[PDB]
Amino acid sequence: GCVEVDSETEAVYGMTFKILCISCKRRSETNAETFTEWTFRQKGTEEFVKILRYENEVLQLEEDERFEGRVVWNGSRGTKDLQDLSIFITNVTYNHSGDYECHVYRLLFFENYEHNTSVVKKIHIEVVDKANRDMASIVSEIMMYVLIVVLTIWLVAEMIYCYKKIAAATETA
Amino acid sequence: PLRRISIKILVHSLFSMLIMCTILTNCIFMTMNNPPDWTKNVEYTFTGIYTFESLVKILARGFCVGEFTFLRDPWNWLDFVVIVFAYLTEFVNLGNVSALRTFRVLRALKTISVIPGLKTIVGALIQSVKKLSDVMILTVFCLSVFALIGLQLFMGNLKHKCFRNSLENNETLESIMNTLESEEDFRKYFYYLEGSKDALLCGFSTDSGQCPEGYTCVKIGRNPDYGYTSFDTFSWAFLALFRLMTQDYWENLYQQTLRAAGKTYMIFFVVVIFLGSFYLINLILAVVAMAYEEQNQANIEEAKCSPYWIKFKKCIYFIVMDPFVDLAITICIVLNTLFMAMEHHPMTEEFKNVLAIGNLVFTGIFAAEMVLKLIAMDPYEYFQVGWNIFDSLIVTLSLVELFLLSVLRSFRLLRVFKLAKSWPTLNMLIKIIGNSVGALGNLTLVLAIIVFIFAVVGMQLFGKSYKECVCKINDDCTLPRWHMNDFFHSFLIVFRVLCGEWIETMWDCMEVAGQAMCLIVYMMVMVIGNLVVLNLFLALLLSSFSGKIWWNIRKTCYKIVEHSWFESFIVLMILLSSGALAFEDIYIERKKTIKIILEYADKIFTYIFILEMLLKWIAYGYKTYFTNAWCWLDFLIVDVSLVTLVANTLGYSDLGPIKSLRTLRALRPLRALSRFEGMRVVVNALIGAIPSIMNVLLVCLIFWLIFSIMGVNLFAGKFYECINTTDGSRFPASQVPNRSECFALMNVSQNVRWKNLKVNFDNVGLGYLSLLQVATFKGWTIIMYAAVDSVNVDKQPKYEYSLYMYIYFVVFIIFGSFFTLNLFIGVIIDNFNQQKKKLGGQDIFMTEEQKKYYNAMKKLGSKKPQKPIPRPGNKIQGCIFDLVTNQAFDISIMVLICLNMVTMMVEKEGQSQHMTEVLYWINVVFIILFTGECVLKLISLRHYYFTVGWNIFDFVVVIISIVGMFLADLIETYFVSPTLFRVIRLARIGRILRLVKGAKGIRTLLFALMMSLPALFNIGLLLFLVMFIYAIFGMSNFAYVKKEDGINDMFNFETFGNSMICLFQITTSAGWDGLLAPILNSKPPDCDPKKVHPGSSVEGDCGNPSVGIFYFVSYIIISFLVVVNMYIAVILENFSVATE
Amino acid sequence: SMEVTVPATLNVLNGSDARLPCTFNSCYTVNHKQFSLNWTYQECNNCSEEMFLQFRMKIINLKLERFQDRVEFSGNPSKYDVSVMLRNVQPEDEGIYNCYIMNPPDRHRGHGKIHLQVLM
Ligand SMILES: CNC(=O)c1cccc(Nc2nccc(N3CC(Oc4ccc(F)cc4C)C3)n2)c1
Ligand SMILES: *[C@@H]1O[C@H](CO)[C@@H](O[C@@H]2O[C@H](CO)[C@@H](O)[C@H](O)[C@H]2NC(C)=O)[C@H](O)[C@H]1NC(C)=O
Ligand SMILES: *[C@@H]1O[C@H](CO)[C@@H](O[C@@H]2O[C@H](CO)[C@@H](O)[C@H](O)[C@H]2NC(C)=O)[C@H](O)[C@H]1NC(C)=O
Ligand SMILES: *[C@@H]1O[C@H](CO)[C@@H](O)[C@H](O)[C@H]1NC(C)=O
Ligand SMILES: *[C@@H]1O[C@H](CO)[C@@H](O)[C@H](O)[C@H]1NC(C)=O
Ligand SMILES: *[C@@H]1O[C@H](CO)[C@@H](O)[C@H](O)[C@H]1NC(C)=O
Ligand SMILES: *[C@@H]1O[C@H](CO)[C@@H](O)[C@H](O)[C@H]1NC(C)=O
Ligand SMILES: *[C@@H]1O[C@H](CO)[C@@H](O)[C@H](O)[C@H]1NC(C)=O
Ligand SMILES: *[C@@H]1O[C@H](CO)[C@@H](O)[C@H](O)[C@H]1NC(C)=O
Repeated sequence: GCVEVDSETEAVYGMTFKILCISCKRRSETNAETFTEWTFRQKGTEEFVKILRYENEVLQLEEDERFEGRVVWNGSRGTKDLQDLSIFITNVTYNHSGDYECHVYRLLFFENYEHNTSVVKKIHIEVVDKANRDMASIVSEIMMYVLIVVLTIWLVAEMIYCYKKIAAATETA
Repeated sequence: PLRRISIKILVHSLFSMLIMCTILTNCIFMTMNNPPDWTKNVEYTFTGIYTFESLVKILARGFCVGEFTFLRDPWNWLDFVVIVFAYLTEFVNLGNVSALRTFRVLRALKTISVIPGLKTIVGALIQSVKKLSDVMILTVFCLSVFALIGLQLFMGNLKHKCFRNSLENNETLESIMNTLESEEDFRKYFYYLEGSKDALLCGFSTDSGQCPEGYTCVKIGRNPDYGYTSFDTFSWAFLALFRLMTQDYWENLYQQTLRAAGKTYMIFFVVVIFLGSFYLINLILAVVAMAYEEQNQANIEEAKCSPYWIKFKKCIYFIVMDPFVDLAITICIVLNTLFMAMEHHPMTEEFKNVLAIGNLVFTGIFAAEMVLKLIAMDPYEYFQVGWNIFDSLIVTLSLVELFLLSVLRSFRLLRVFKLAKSWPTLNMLIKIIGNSVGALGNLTLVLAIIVFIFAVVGMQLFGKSYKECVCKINDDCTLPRWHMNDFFHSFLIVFRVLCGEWIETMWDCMEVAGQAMCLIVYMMVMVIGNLVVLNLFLALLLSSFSGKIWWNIRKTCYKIVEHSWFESFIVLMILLSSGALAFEDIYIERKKTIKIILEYADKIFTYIFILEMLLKWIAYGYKTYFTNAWCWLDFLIVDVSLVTLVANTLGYSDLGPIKSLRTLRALRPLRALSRFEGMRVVVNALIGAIPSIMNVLLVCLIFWLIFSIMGVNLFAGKFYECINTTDGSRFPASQVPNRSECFALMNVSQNVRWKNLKVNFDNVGLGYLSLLQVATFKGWTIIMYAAVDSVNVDKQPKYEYSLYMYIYFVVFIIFGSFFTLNLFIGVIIDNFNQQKKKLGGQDIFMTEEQKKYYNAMKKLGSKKPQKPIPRPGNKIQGCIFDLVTNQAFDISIMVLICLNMVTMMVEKEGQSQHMTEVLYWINVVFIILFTGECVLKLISLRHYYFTVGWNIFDFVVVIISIVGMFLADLIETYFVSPTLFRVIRLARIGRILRLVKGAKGIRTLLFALMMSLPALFNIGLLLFLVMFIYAIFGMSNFAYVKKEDGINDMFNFETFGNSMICLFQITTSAGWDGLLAPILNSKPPDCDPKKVHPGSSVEGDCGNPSVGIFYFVSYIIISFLVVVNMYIAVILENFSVATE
Repeated sequence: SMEVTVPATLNVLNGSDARLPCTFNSCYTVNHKQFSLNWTYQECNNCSEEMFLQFRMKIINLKLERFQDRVEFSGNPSKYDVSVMLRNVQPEDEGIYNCYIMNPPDRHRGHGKIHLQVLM
């Protein structure tokens, strides 16, 4: 089923980038009618501008020139119960750096009950020039190497110790 | 002179069989359920014969002495009360005419006294109940203790219902609840998950969940299952715990309680199952077995052209070739059965005529052998042989079909029983089936009489109400599948209650015809019927049973490998590498940090294990390495690990077999079998028993092959129906009568679909699966329903059109499940006893440490009375000493303990505040008087109070009760935690657990449990390792499968918690059909092969039927063998502690 | 027939209050829309029936002139009770009182009949 996974927080210049916003229902059997809207403010500004509004099946992009012709939908297709609102940036620029907001305007459907929910997922990405490897990844790699080498050194130490002891044992006879 | 003729006609087999035949006709008449008008005179002549026999024995016995020697007989009381009731019904009668009509069923109990031997059989049953007494007291005590536990924990949790949020008309919850009563308006305000009778349970905890958006959880309304499933009152808690102890639909209580309260109560259900259900059932079995076996031992020990014709005959006898043609006929029988087994529903006409010519050729061969052997064996000397007369019956029943139905064609299979004289295990099966109607024919007859009595009693009592209005238990206002309106359906219900399926029918029967009467009837059925079935089972079982620096390098490697430091390091790395698999679930694209850490610890672990393997090589030598099963296992696992490592690090390898071998990481826990001696010894026991397992499983495969070929002939392709996919309801069969019409319906509207059952008898493989479901009793009803609805191959099923294939399933259960699992258990206990006699007479599930603890613990069975205590010198202290020591004092203390038990019992959900506070204060005064007797016992025995375990337990429970009340105080003062409040209040049941101190019969069986705890811990280690491996396999494969039935957001294989919960459910075979049902589907529109699954890259929500069937069948079988292991452990330890 | 419990004869003093007690029993749980109760009076055995009280989603008292305002409902039907009260009974109240109960889903219709006699 759905798993709410957070978006990546570093786009690299001139390349592509997919901004995850996955907002799934508490019960997957319910049938909703969801559409989404995205708001975005550049780094160094205090506002929020609507950029694109996904609907039943069509994605309508606003007149913002920063995203003109370089964003395509990447969420659920043909569902009308979207449950996954992630847009794709093609040819990332240095202007795609700021705080995004993923508005999820869900409308669930029950027996005689039509609920109006609204989930706002906020994603902050920062455009860069070269992809920096994760600090967790690099420390885990160096610690794997340290673990391998230290266990090998402990092994060889115990090996040579028992070797000298059994050598003394066979010299005794 | 009238007494003379009276007694002379009394003592007569003619008179005896007259009475037997009239009561048999009366039993056939009792099943009418709506007798015609003319049967009044028939019942009149029945009661006339009864009165005539009664007055005959009166004339022969009493003769004006007051029928003294007559009524000194206990069996004539029955016929006396029967004629009393008959003449009362004939004369002025009560208004409860049907309630006295059901009293004439005792005429079927007259059979027990009329038929020989049945009096002795029921005498033996009554003698065995007198031994079951104490385990019945113990199971009452355990179900009451666990019912108080479940009450404290889940009081009112089952009332949770996801209620609306936006109530218009400015209404409130109470303003709704007072005004809404029909289920449709209940559904318009609560959740009601689209096809359920009850509303969806919700939860306040974070894991239980999960009210949908726009719905908040609140406990308002009735409990689920008409109100009968709850822990609200102590009586409902006791009923739900008896349901857990008999494991009747206990999986639904499991799922409901977990959904309402929280998944963390998996611990409560684990404890309840693995102690109450298993241990108490096996204690019932052990005491029944001991009683019956001592009965049997005491019983047996207290007992003890003519010359051309002759030339033709000699030539034929010479050509029969004694060493060869019998083997030719045996291989012909095997070929004929394996030729009948290749039949399926979709068959080409070529395959059809192939099978036709094949079976006609085979029956021709068998008829030829028949006629040759009759002419060679003289016909008199020929029929001298029972096997040959059976062959004659079979060949006649076969030739009756060549040029002249299905079941008659399904009788060639009995030929495969001819393999018996060559197959010793099949001979044992034949011997069991023959003893069932031989030495135990009277016990089987008593069982049949009991089932008939209960069937007709249930019918007479409840079949009126069922028709009065089913509209309580059914919305179409038609009879349910399991009712009691007919004798056949009432007998089906009684049979289903002989199996463990009483609760689902008890709910409906309660709703229609009163809780008190339905509880009495069903509990009598359960207790008496299961007692007699267990007696028959145990009877059959027991009756059948009885410089050369290279050498220095090798030595250093040897010391390194066998050092305890290195061994503990390897076990630690095994545990780490195993637990590192639990984190790889569908939520692994979150927590990317721990994802990376595990991805590198993977390489670390495989490096460590490669170094371990190379050290073991250099230390042992390839010879002793590759001649070690454990070393071979470790070597195979590290080989798979190394292949995956090199492939992924080399790249160009994420294709097919590589990603299919990555799944074999779930076998990494298997490296702990070699390390943990507790698991190693149980694996050795299973391995030693596996050959006899294979023999008996071969016999069972051949028997179930007979039954599955029969089932394929009966229901091959008849389970197809075209349900309406919106609600999933078969079409009325008046419109849409067959497949060609449903396809026109599917062209007209889109929501219809001609669908199969996915576990059916379409071929012998699916037949084996369906027989496994019917024999485990988990999933059998959905098969039986479509079977008895079957009409033809491409015909829409009609409701109970067959209705007598229920007989096919009854016969299969009785023979296959009952007899073959009897053979299973018997041969497995026999094998374990042979193994135990081989092992010097030692227990085969305990290591050396465990054997030492076992002996030091079995010493606690001391019979020596200790020195009581030295009395003090002080006068007042000596007075207090006798006051504490007096038996009146201790029995008064036990009486106060029972009164405390009752104080906790009268608690319930929804009580008034006055009731709550008076209960508070009664508990407080109980605690204060318990503490008072404790402290006065102390100031009497200051130094020697603590030298006794039960006195230590008394002090511990006093302390924990005091801290429980003080912690309630501190909670009301400082904290808010209802869950912790309940779990702390749980401590007062310690005072109740002190009842065991006086009841020696309960103390001995509890000591048996403590004796069996070590072996049970070893088997639990092995079972938990198997469950872990299967849980990782589940998380890898069966995550992302559809959530169809039995797999839901609460229970699934999505994460390690969910997967281990479903696996603990399945360990008791419960609901494995439901769990396997969404895995078995593929091939849209059963699923979607390319689904997006947001948050992950894996697509498709279909399961692989092959790996699903293998997974679930193998887990069923391995869990069966390990619970058989536990059952052997508890039986043997109870035998030991009972003898001493 | 439906299980309806009433006194076959009810003897009441002129001027006293007469509770006409009847018991109706059927399986299931009563439904307000579903449960309907009707009471009729007759001056004599062969005499035309006059409906004087009904239950149809609530009590309807027809206020027949022959009873003035002396009729009251006196029963909780959910309890299977449908009794009525005739206050300050008069000699002309003598006659036959019929209770008819039709309860869905029960198809059958219950009928209780009371002969009310007025003392002197
Ligand atoms: C009422 N008869 C049954 O239910 C039955 C008879 C024969 C075979 C099975 N099939 C099977 N396959 C795997 C494991 C397993 N387990 C569960 C325990 O067995 C039971 C059942 C019911 C009970 F009250 C107490 C125990 C110990 C051990 N059972 C089931
Ligand atoms: C399958 O069942 C559904 C209901 O479970 C049927 O849908 C109903 O159709 C009728 C007429 O088309 C409508 O008046 C109802 O309002 C519908 N009810 C619902 C709940 O949708 C459907 O017609 C059935 N399929 C067929 C082929 O009859
Ligand atoms: C399956 O059932 C249909 C429904 O009756 C049968 O239809 C036949 O052909 C038309 C279809 O409406 C009917 O007017 C005929 O009366 C039907 N024949 C008979 C003998 O009743 C059809 O024969 C059935 N069997 C199939 C299709 O094999
Ligand atoms: C990006 O931003 C800069 C300054 O904010 C602006 O000059 C430039 O036109 C923007 N890019 C596009 C494509 O409009
Ligand atoms: C996102 O859009 C790109 C097109 O720019 C496409 O290649 C990719 O498959 C899409 N991903 C999803 C998940 O829809
Ligand atoms: C991005 O666009 C620029 C011009 O706008 C172009 O030079 C460059 O090649 C593009 N890069 C990619 C990856 O499309
Ligand atoms: C509520 O639903 C309406 C349409 O029914 C929609 O226009 C509006 O945006 C929704 N608001 C929220 C907060 O969901
Ligand atoms: C509740 O609503 C009703 C009508 O919707 C209104 O008459 C009443 O005043 C309300 N009560 C309160 C306490 O607001
Ligand atoms: C429905 O009938 C038409 C003929 O009118 C046929 O072409 C089509 O394949 C049919 N479809 C189904 C689903 O039966």
